[PDB]
Amino acid sequence: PFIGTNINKDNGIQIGTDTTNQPIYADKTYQPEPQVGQTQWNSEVGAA
Amino acid sequence: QFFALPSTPNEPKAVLYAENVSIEAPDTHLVYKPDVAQGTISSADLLTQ
Repeated sequence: PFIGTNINKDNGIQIGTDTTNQPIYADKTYQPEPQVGQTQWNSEVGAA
Repeated sequence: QFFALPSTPNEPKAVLYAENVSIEAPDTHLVYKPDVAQGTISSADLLTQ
């Protein structure tokens, strides 16, 4: 259910970024949540 | 207003209309408005609401 743009091998997928830009990744323990999905019914994203 | 299919755009298949309907909602407190800057009722997000 979760979608993020970049994925590297160090921490998997990111979940956001800070202001002075750097990829703020996901914790292996409690991220990504099982419940985070889409608030829009459309836009099944893919290929980018 | 007049539409058609991409196979035959020469001859119109489907048509439709346009309406100045005074849309209101006396009973919706409108949870989940998505982000629009300031504009009209046009974004792919604002179509959900």
